Amino acid sequence: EAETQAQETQGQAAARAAAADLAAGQDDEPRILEAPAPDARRVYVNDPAHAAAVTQQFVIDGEAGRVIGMIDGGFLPNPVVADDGSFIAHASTVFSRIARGERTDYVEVFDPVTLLPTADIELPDAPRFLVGTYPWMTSLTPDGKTLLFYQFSPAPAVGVVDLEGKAFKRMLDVPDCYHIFPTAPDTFFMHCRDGSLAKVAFGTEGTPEITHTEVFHPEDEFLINHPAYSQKAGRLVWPTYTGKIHQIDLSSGDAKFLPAVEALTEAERADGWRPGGWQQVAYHRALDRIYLLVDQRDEWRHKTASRFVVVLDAKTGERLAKFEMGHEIDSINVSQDEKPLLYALSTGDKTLYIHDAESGEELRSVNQLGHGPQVITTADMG
Amino acid sequence: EAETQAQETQGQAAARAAAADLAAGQDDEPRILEAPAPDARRVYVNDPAHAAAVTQQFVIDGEAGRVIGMIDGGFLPNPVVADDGSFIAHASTVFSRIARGERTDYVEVFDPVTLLPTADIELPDAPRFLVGTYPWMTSLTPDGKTLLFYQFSPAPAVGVVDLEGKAFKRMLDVPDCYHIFPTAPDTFFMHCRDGSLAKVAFGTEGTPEITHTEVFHPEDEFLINHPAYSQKAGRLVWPTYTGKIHQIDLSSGDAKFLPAVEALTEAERADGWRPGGWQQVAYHRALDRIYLLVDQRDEWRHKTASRFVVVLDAKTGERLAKFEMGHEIDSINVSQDEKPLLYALSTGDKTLYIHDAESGEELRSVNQLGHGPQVITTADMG
Amino acid sequence: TDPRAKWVPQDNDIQACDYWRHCSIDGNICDCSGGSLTNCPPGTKLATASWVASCYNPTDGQSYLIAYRDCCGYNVSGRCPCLNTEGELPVYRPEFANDIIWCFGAEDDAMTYHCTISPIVGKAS
Amino acid sequence: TDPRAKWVPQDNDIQACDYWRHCSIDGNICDCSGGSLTNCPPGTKLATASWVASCYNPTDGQSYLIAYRDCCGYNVSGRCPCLNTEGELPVYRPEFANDIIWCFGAEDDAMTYHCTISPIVGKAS
Amino acid sequence: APQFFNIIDGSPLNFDDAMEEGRDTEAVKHFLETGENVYNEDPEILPEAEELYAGMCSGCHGHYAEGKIGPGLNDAYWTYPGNETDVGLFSTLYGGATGQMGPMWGSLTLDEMLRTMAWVRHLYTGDPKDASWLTDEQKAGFTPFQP
Amino acid sequence: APQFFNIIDGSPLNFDDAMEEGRDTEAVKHFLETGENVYNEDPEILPEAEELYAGMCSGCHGHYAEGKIGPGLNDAYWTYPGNETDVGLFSTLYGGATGQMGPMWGSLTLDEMLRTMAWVRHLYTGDPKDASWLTDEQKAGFTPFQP
Amino acid sequence: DKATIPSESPFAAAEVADGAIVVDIAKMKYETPELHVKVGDTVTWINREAMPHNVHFVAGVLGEAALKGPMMKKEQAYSLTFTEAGTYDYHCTPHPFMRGKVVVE
Amino acid sequence: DKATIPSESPFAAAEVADGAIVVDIAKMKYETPELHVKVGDTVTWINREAMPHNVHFVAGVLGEAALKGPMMKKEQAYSLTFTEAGTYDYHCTPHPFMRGKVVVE
Ligand code: HEC
Ligand code: HEC
Ligand SMILES: [Cu+2]
Ligand SMILES: [Cu+2]
Ligand code: NA
Ligand code: NA
Repeated sequence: EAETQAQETQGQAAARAAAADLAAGQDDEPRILEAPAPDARRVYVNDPAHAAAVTQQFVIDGEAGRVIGMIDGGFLPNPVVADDGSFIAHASTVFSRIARGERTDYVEVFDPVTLLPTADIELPDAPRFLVGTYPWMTSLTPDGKTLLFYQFSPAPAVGVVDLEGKAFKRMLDVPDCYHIFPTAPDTFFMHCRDGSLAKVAFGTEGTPEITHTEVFHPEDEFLINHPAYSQKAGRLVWPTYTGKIHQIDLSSGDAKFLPAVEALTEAERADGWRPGGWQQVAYHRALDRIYLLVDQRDEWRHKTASRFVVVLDAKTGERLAKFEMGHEIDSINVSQDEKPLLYALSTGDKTLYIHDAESGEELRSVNQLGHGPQVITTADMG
Repeated sequence: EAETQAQETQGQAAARAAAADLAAGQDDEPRILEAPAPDARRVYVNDPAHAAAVTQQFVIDGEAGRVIGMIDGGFLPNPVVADDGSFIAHASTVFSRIARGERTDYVEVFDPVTLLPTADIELPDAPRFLVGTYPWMTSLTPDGKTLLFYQFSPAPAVGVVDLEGKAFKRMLDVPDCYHIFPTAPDTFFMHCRDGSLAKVAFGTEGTPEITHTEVFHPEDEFLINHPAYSQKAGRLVWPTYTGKIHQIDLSSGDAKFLPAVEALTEAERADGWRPGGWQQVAYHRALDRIYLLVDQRDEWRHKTASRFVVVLDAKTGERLAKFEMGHEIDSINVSQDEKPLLYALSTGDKTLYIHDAESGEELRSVNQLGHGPQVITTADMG
Repeated sequence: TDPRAKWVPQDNDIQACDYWRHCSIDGNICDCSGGSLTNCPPGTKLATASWVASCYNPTDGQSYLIAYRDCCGYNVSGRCPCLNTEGELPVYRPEFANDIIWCFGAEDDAMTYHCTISPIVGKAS
Repeated sequence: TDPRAKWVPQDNDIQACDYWRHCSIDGNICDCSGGSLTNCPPGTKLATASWVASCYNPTDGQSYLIAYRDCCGYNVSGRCPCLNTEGELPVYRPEFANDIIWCFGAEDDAMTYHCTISPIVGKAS
Repeated sequence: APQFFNIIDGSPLNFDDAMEEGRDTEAVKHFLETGENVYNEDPEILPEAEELYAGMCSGCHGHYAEGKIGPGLNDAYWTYPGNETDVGLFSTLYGGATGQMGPMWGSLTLDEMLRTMAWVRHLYTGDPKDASWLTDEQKAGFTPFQP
Repeated sequence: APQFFNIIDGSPLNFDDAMEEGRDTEAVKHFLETGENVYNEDPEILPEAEELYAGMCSGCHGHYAEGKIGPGLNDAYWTYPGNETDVGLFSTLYGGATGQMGPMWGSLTLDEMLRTMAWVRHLYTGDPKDASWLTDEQKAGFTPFQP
Repeated sequence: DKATIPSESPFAAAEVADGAIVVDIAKMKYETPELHVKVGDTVTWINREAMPHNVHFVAGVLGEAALKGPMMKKEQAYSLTFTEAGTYDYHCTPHPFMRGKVVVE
Repeated sequence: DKATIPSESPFAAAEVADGAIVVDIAKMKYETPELHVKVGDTVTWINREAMPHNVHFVAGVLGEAALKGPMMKKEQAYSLTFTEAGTYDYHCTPHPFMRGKVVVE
């Protein structure tokens, strides 16, 4: 059993302080703590536990490198986090006999401080798409009043969940498209098999109006299952296996395809550099930058950890830096504030490494984060 | 990536067949396998997973050191095994929302070959005693028609489950006693806080008939939570923190305390030897021998792993042997056949070391047995 | 070994992740929890649909199509985990995506992942 | 370190298993999942009853009675596990047994183990 | 000259049923003699071929012959192997198949057929190297069809 | 000599209210002078002592001083801490406590008190090492009580 | 029910009579997407490629329950006899983008 | 229904009414096992040792549901005004061997 360089610190502080209360005759009177109010440095870490029947999410304060809370989950749950910090939620699945018996799909909403559930909305006929956790396979509408989740079989569709009214609304028939990127209270985009993008506008009832954009990528260009999407800035960052980055601007309510950019240098792609991992890309709104997990690897090792992370100018495509992470990282993300934190998560070390986004230096870390932690989620506040 | 010699050979032999099969023109036609018929060398390892919401039980062929199956479980379940190999079952617990929500205690019964549940008997008012897994806190009557489980709150009780008619019967009122050791279809003894054994004959109705035995151990003698009990030989082998053993013959339907024996020698006890672990004792009925996990340790580290196993004549208390296991073993047990196997489970390595009970030599092993396996269970056949 | 290095198949141990039929397996090798290279373990449910991949067999130099069907209705075996992705395509090309829980068609509608088998369903390119 | 060696308490890090108030703790240290040395983490339920133990404080040389109450209604934290048994007695002496799930009295009848706190409830012998 | 039989009953195809108008064209002459369709990937011909298909085949075989009421005609798999050649494809159109698919000699002339055939082969979505009815110069020039 | 005060209001105990029978016993004297009860664990007294406690206390305090209608008297805990010594215990019986526990100087003689007290001590279930009201020799031959 | 199943498991395509109603499956598609037949006819699907394919009709289409057809390996066939007029849509279980319909008149 | 709680949570022993019915707790036991009270009285348990204790009445005794009183630390109290007349058996939650009784006449 090891303690992180930040763990000892917090441990001694607690000691020193307890020892003091003791010495001053202050009696211990146990109660149920509340977590610190969500802020820019808060970071959620979801553990799909290698597709285990029950899962866990860790609420972490990225500033001090401390676990301030946790929330239990079911089979491969989809987590979401309100950017304003007013609430968190997830689409989960449980069964009546551990992994067998009656299946029950549902959405739960939690209070970011008490971490108590404020809502438990059941989803009719197990509509959830059971797949390795893809952040955008369940997303929130800009006003945080609706929850949208994908359905793969028996056919493509998305269910509408009224969080404000706490009830399942309906399933939306959609083309053979995947993922969900909400751009408005009644609008969201999808990625389709033909290479186009799908715009879905839905009312309270009736067939939704669907329209496709131009095909923005060749049939032999593969867009990773973990693209970065900044709802506020309506920016959609979608990398390919080779590191090529397609950017889509959804601010205008319609898809505007920005000039593609290559995240890896000509020289790098020559020596075999390629992106790889789980959450391979992160996008910092305010700074308008891209961060890509990369490393030297064969072309079919796209899900293996990487020890480097390169930063580039979203607009120009100018290389800005290349950090050596020092560990096998599977997923990264960043805090959306002033001097952002570069989060680097290792599914192997079940550890979350917190770095200075600017320097790329490791500031602290947090371990024992489940059995196979994979998804990092932050809130874009302010 | 780490495979034991046994699973490497199995793996190799398996490759051999699939290769020759392909080359010989055989087609793959996937099906659901049946486990090999229960036998003496069949061993069961239950993983409480350090008190997790969901647990797993591994069904192993000790002879080949191969996993022939598994059974899923709820919170800290209690596992039983019909000695004749006709069936296996357990008392489990589950909640409507992972570790929270409506609780449901139940008993499942499984076909020893198809592992398919054959009975799912619910228990009223969450009566199960939630504690570290103690084999004899849930027991099967000699006929295999009734399962008996313990209750600690609101008051000591032992529930009666009619396996045959697949239904819960009633909750019997018992004194401050713990553990259940069935001796007859309607009789089991319990250990009481006052140092006496208690006989509890019960019927289809009416308050049970209770009677106490003489106090058999002083108040400063501590009997471990994991005594060894052979329902066939009516033998109850109960160690203490110091290794002193209390055997109680119940074969006559009535307690009969035998000559207390000291598992550790005078020399050893002096040099700080003491038993320690989880399932510290094992008893071979046929050879009528006692196996005990021991090592040098401070008197309050009675739950840490031990590296030695001593064997003594249950009758003469004579020292038969002392083996150096070569690992941090937390639990042991043996097959009951002619030449028994000595199972040595390590919670730390989530590994089961299978030795020769005569020479104490390690024959084979099986790793990856959950997150913290603690209980070994074998059936006495014939 | 190096996780990023090219995948080198072998045909001598089906419990190792570098076994040739596992070139695109995700999860656990059934043969490690009571099943076999191509059969589900006792008590689990066998899925009909699945993802596939063309795996090269170093023994005969031919490539076969492996149908990675899942054994379901049980919690992850937790024994012998592997994750290979030879020719694995993003979810919008499901026929080759292995992050999906391929339990469709399994008896009793089992949808929980336990382990995956590596049966050959034909020759490939 | 040696698991069988005598327990040597320290009073400088509550997240280590050798911290003095943990002399008979079983499970996980709450301070590692959102709680504190003596408080449950957000969302969990605080038990009232519990097992106890007389732990020696190397700082002032006094011994205090620690009431190991459990924080419940959550799956095991899995962070900072410890198992100490100074003065721990078999289950037939419950008042000092730590294999028992001490969740009785917790709000909402929570009976699942998450972590344990180490509050002082008095001086001992 | 390549044998011209009805792809189903094997009976020789009777050309006396062919419209008298359009048997003369050099293409028909060259086709019947060498089983080759000089119109395959002929830019000058493609415009009318696409239209000839539109009024005659789309209804049952799809706008891009991806298939609809009748089997798709744009990939490498043929219900009738012979259709992998122009003599076979021609035989199918002229004599018909089963069900809805009947002979076309009453509605199309020999030349018009070869042209429609040229449009069909143009809808091929496989890789050029697979178009075993094409000639190098046509292969390298032809690119898998896409709407 | 010892301080004989009412365990409640602090006032000195007035021994002039003590019956005249049994104020002379070598035990009553030794006790008033030293504060030691020579009857503790006294084989030649216990039998009778037990009888005293039997019909004089067992009604409220239990058949074994374990407690019943009244508090327990067979353990290290004492609501009136002084009762851990015979001087305090004496003052309790003589001067009274509260409720149905009033001054015994009317029903018991100074000697019958020391005898009854001796039996109450004999019923102690605690550890000899703790019996602070006993000499070393007596601690050596003392065995915690058990019916 | 709207249909009866001749064979529960896939069978060798070479066993299909020439002339039988057939829908080939190849290149990730049902060659005849909108097959039209008459009441009583029996439709036989045949997988022509290595990629496994089945036919899947959701519940309420061909009867109370959904018909989750078995996967056909290359050169394997599956049949269904339609006993009632109507339009029955279907898809491939693992490949939802693959669709087709049978028109029984 | 058959009693009330003057104070939800345990209070310092200091505030205990002089002359008020009291049942001290120590050495692992309710020093007064068979307390006898009359209708209206307010029994007040007070802990005297470090080991935390409490009073626990199963369901059906002092009402429909069980009364799992709070754990009293050293020198803490907890009162219960017995409304109805009759015998009321209780025990300590974590210590099933610690029994008590309060007969109300
Ligand atoms: C509906 C009345 C049709 C029209 C108009 C055309 N075709 Fe057709 N075609 C139809 C059917 C029902 C079938 C299936 C026949 C069978 O026995 O399965 C066909 C088949 C063909 C083929 C064979 C393809 C194969 O896989 O081998 C070819 C080459 C073909 N049809 C060509 C064709 C052309 C060029 C047409 C326009 C002039 C045309 N068809 C029209 C039904 C109908
Ligand atoms: C019922 C009428 C009683 C009889 C007969 C005896 N005792 Fe008692 N005793 C009684 C009560 C109600 C109390 C509680 C007093 C209080 O306010 O706490 C007591 C207390 C004592 C004590 C004090 C013990 C303590 O808790 O410190 C002692 C030493 C004692 N009683 C002794 C005693 C003896 C020796 C008796 C027989 C002669 C006897 N009691 C009788 C009620 C009654
Ligand atoms: Cu398909
Ligand atoms: Cu108690
Ligand atoms: Na075709
Ligand atoms: Na007392």
